[PDB]
Amino acid sequence: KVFGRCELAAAMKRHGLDNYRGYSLGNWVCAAKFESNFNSQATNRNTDGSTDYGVLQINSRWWCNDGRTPGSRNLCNIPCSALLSSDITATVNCAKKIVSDGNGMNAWVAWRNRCKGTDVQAWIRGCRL
Repeated sequence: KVFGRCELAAAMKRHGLDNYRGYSLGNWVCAAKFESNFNSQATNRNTDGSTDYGVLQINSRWWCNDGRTPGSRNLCNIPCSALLSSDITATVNCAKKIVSDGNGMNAWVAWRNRCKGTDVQAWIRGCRL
């Protein structure tokens, strides 16, 4: 599913992500834009052989099981394919865990490089929330 900016904003809000761990909605939406272009079906393999899945590109090395990442941890207890669904629930639940992890949203390299320190509020502007 390729989400609309405001559509995703609203779903993420409904799923309790706004201000989750201090990160306003705009951050979440900004990261999803740059991680996957709002496409829930997005996948990207990495050099270590792991793969990133979904709108927030959660990694198969620690977070989800994909059957082909040796030494995977499956911290979120789910198969990676669950992260590609049009329903953002599994993505949201897993993201909550990751962000609570210690480095916050720095966990997401596009966030750190492209969102952090910017006027992220631009990302939910005009939306009806």
